[PDB]
Amino acid sequence: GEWEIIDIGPFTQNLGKFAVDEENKIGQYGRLTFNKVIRPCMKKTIYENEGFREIKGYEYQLYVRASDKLFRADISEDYKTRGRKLLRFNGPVPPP
Amino acid sequence: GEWEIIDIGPFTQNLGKFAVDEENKIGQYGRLTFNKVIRPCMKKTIYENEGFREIKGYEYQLYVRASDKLFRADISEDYKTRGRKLLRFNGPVPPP
Repeated sequence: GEWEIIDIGPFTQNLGKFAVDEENKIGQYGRLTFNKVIRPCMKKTIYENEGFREIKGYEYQLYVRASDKLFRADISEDYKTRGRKLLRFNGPVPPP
Repeated sequence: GEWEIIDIGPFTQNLGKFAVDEENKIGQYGRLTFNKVIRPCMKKTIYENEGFREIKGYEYQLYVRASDKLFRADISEDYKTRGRKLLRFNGPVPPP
């Protein structure tokens, strides 16, 4: 459904932490140290159905600084169970 | 560095066409046929000096359907000259 830019407050930073933690479990970029999530941060709201406002979940697209390098991460969250998954983690990328 | 999501009106579509035209000149992605720019479309305002008012130009991050595949393209536009450049182009990427 809809997209919006969100600020980089505690909630967002904690999404970055989730992303680094999970990537660290995967191990493709070594041992990473979360530094910071930077602007911009995009949120997509995913609705359960056309015609209705029930929210199925969200996707977040982040730029996350870890171990002095900048990466892109995409994170899904289920509205109901609050489960999050790391959909993509890529970099180093150039600064936005 | 300041961001906003913009709609995919004729202006934006024309940016898509420019991206495909330019990529076609470059030839690193084959011979492409522009179809459509889809949501979401992010516009960055680029200031001459960060924290200060004067606008140097803009950057547009697009999702562009060409030849039935989806690519990511970033386009800069200079505020004073209106010159545009294709900063990058890649894909195929999964739908946002």
